[PDB]
Amino acid sequence: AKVHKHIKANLCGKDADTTLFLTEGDSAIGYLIDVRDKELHGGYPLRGKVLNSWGMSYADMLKNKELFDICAITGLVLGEKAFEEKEDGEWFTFELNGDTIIVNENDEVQINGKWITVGELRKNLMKFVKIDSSSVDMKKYKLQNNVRRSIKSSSMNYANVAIMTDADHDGLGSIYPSLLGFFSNWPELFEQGRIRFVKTPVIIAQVGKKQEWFYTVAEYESAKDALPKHSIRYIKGLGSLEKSEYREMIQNPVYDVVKLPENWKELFEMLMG
Amino acid sequence: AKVHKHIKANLCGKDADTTLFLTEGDSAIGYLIDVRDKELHGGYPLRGKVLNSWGMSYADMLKNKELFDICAITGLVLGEKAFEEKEDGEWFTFELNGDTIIVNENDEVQINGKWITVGELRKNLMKFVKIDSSSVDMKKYKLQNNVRRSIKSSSMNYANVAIMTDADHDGLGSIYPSLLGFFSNWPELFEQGRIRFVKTPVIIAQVGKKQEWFYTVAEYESAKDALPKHSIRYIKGLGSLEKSEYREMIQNPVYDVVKLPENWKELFEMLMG
Amino acid sequence: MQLNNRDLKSIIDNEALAYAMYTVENRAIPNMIDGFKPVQRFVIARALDLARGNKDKFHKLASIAGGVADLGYHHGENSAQDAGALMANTWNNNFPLLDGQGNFGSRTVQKAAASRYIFARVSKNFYNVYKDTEYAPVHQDKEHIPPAFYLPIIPTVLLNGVSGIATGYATYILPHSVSSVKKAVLQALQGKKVTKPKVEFPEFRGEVVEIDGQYEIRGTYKFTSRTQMHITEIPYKYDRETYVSKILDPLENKGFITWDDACGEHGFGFKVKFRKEYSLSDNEEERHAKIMKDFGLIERRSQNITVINEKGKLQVYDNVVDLIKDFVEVRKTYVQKRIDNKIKETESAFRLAFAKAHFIKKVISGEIVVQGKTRKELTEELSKIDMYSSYVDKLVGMNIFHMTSDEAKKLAEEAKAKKEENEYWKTTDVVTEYTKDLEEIK
Amino acid sequence: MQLNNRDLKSIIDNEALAYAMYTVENRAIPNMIDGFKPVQRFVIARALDLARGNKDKFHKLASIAGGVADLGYHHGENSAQDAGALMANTWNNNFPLLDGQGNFGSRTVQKAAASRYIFARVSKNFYNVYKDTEYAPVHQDKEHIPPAFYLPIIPTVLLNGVSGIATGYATYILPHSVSSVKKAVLQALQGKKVTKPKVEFPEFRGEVVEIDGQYEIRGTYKFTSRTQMHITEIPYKYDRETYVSKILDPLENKGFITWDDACGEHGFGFKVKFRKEYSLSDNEEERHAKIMKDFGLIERRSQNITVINEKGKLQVYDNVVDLIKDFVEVRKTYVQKRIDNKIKETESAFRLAFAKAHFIKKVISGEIVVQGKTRKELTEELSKIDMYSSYVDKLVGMNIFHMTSDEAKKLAEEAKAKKEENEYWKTTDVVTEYTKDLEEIK
Repeated sequence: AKVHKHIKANLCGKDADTTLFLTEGDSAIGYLIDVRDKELHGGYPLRGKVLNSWGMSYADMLKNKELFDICAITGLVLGEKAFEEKEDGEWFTFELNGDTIIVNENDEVQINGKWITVGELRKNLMKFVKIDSSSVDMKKYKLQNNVRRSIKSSSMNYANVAIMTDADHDGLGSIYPSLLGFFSNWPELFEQGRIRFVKTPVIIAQVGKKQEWFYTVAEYESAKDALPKHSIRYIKGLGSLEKSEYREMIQNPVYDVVKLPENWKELFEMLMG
Repeated sequence: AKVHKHIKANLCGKDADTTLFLTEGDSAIGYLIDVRDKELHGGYPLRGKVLNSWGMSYADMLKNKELFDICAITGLVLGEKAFEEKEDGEWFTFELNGDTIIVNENDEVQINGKWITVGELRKNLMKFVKIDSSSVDMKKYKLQNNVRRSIKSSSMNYANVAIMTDADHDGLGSIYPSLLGFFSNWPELFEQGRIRFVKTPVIIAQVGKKQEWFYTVAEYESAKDALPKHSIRYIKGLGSLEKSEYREMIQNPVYDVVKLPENWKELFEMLMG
Repeated sequence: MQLNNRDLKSIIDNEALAYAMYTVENRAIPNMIDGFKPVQRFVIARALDLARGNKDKFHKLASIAGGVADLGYHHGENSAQDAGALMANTWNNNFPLLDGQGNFGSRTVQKAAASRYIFARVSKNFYNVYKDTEYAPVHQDKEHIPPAFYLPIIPTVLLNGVSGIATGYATYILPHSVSSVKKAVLQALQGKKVTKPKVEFPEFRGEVVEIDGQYEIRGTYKFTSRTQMHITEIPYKYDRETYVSKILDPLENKGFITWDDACGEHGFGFKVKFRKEYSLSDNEEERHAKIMKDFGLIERRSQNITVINEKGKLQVYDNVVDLIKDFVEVRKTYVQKRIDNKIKETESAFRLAFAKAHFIKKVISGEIVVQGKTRKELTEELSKIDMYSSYVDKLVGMNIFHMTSDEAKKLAEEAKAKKEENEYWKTTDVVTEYTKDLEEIK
Repeated sequence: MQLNNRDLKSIIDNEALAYAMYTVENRAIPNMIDGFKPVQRFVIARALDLARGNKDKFHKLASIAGGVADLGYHHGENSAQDAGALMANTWNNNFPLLDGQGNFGSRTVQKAAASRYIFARVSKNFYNVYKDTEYAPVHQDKEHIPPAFYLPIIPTVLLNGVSGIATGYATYILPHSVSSVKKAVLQALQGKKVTKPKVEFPEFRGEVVEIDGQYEIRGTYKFTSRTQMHITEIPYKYDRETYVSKILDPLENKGFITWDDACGEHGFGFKVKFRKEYSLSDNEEERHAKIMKDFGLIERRSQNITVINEKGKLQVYDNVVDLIKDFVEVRKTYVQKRIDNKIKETESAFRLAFAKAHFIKKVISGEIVVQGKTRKELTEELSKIDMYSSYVDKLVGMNIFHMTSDEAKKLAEEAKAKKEENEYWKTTDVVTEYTKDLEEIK
């Protein structure tokens, strides 16, 4: 059904990219409604602490309003795959930005933030090196964030989920690892590069007209010397960035895509399990 | 039975006067253990807001631990007269400190903080003027705090109840009138003057060696000019007096002895009723 | 053992008259002179306190709300937190007195972020309007460090708009535009017929009309097609959550419309598609009236101007004109206080400066031989002079570089300039000094 | 659109160890050098900040607790309130670092009053012991305004006594007497055999004996008759309520005794009546042992000395002797730092004072004619001299009265005294300047 706090992208479930945001607190949505592209920038506030889903059964996850909303908002149906892979029998390799990329003929490749089919790329007259399937590096292939793995049909209405929380302890011992357990019910999401985390800057300088975004404290000390008359602003939370700064963090984000390894099911017990 | 927070005077229920204190909070009575006379300075802390007792049933009057303790501490039987008046047929008048005092032959008179029987006083050769019972001023007689009205026998173990609370809103919209509602179950107490309120100083000067105790703000402004190099200390609570000052407040106290007029049952409905 | 006879009458009586005193101090009604609720005044005083060192430094709202207890506030930091958040944001205030950094909300979502993430400071609006702070009356309760009320140039209570509910009284003042309020006060200063200030909500692109004494808050709408409509502005009291849930949700449930969300940086916005079930009359006016009714695009608000005057007594004003006429009357004497006080300071400053300039003229040529003496002897040898006597401590306690030629001339000019300044304050009145000050606000 | 590949390993290991750093920031283990838990350190820093202006002004403990949020404290204000209450009172500390006014409790009742009623200030003990605050290491986290640890003369951690429970570690240091700790530190400074400090609980009139490595806290009792006993003291961890409930309540229920409450200003006290049911042995030592056993007058405590050293690493000390040795070894470096910085400051001050005195001497006789010139010209003609090289702004900015004879003599004497002080700092070492400072504490 219709969800109230479901500021919704126009191209939701229209065979187009989406960037649905899961921001903590309804206040952080304050900019989002004003800084969306109105096409693919869906959002859903969530205030509180999401319950651990690793000991509580599938049929009762619809009971929780926050948990039910995410499935309703994303169109996910519990117990079934979120996508459907299209089979293939070809493999190719190419160099992109000085890095070797392993791709398949039915995969999607992202260039300059835009995803292009491999069939269209091969018509652009740039070098593809065909390799045998037995020589394909599965570990390297599954760790590429510029490659999308042969999606045929999808039940998703929202293509991607962009988790975005704070940096302080309201972000550390909080929502951030909790939804990853909830999203672990579809392991295909993380390998597909769909569950994403937006990196909120921690320290921002005030040099001249523009500003410099320092995502870690380590990046600050190493670059403090080369900062002419820098002013420091500790962003210990989402509700500390001005409207213009939040707009830049949305239109030109730095994404922390989470990829689940073969060890994935063990760690969810070591924390929160 | 024995009450835990019942630091108890030695002469409790020994046909002697007592000064049982009802101080708010177990912290504020921390001095009291150290500044008692060990003979008549019983005390009982109570933290919270005493439930309204006007219109309140007797069934859960004894169920409430704070309310049941007061009856147990005082040895009172609910629904029964605390005292037993000794009958008399004589009346006398005399001057004390420039004030005419109406007393009975069986009454007790307080001089210099000590209560003496009228029969013993009449042997001390001070002038007593006998008057007829019809010419006795009942209103003036009942309003005298230096006269005790012919007690024959008492079921009380603690003679007096000296209520002591803070001066700020932690007492105003609090315990201050609430216990008077409970103690109203024995109207003979207030006319006798057993229920007392110890006046906590509000502003204390720091002139020279000693200090000046100003119980009201109005008294402060009227005497501020005659204060040589006064230092002000807003005592907005019991937990703001040093150990020495609390000792003076106990050994040499001033009591707001509340008295119960014919309007008394009407006001208990106007507030808290 | 002073046993008193206070009776029960005063016990109940003193239980009251202090709860009322506990309520008279926390009355939600805004003071007429400054426009501050009691919770609002302490935040401003705390924000001013933190800004003494660095005026443009932003302080955490938790620090601002956490310092009001020291100033005298009783209701904790939770109440002072909301007042700080509602001051800084420009969506709620036409004339924001606090410049805020962080998430203070918007029209779409009126919830501010957590107070420990957002920052606040006193804005440039405050210093432009809230003048003569040193002459503000001292609060009757000595614990209340903030004054009884600040002394703004214009009646701020009419600018940001105030709403509140108290025991037996309610206050609701529509936010009036800053430009019109400044014009109204200037006319009241000269005693002219004061025009009714125009009500203008902050960040409002809609239409406001005054009908029969009621202010009808009208939103604007434009049609994109015969069955497609695009709302461009909506009444003030709706946010995106209340508008969609209360209005758009049931109509979508009723099946009349299939609305589309178009809220963006340019305020509100809603693209609505009309179904066949909904009936649209061919008359333009009837469609205009019907649309503004079911969609809740028209709102009627009635002002209830209850404000506390300069004497602490609750007052009810029939219209904003009477408040402004009374406001300038109260503000005039405080300007007269400035005129009287500035005369004393300038006169005192001139004599100190004129005598200070005369140390040089005596020293440089031949007169005062500081060159070898006793310090106590030096003061006595010049304290005999009547002009030098009154400021002997300052006049000697002076820098060495005052003895050079260029600084000597600068001292003489400064003393001469002070006389012109002192004469300027002597030959000026409230009208001149309240119109000159009523020219820097924007 | 920078898409990263942080996997789940890095995300989970950054979610973890973040809680580890957060709990390391606030760890109940007291720092060895200063003896402060992090909450206590923040409270002390806030109290110093408040008392910067007026040293003897008492501040409300609510203000102290609310100010720690600005300094960097994360766990709210209740912990700061508790730390201030436990640090101010004299019943819990031999060396209270916060002089307190109000109800901070006593041995009979250990509950302090509400923080909004009680006042606190830094005591003369803190200024007597906690020296060289300016040289304390800066905290690694720039948000933590208070330094990493203060630099007390003596190991305060041994004085007031610290107890705390951490994840995997437990700290329990018995309060040692100030005089014995001072003697031990003096012996460790000179490298002598350090005597084990004597443990002495505050306001304790009982007996403490060291048996087989365990400290037996023994109370004192005296018999008033054959069946009447008067307890004079009880073990430290009892207050009146818990001692009564856990000892005299069940024995009264058992019918052995009918105790009488006699606690007053002179610490604790209990008059106890012995019934016929209770059996008392005729032998003195057997009766004494039985009384100390059943009444709980003998308590055994073991010290778990786990403290954070100067490098932020948790350290366990077998005995207080090694802790004192390490503390003196660390404090020697900071004393040397003070020596070096004082040498530099005294050299600079002497140079400035000599320049001032010589400028005055040149002025008074015939040399430097300030009597008519240009300010920048005067600066150039008196800065061309190599000795007045970088002191032109202070040297020209002197006062007029300095040109008198008495002030000239005062300046010359001050310069000579500064030379003597610089020589004294140059010709002194850690041992001398530490033994001198270890002579003012009491």
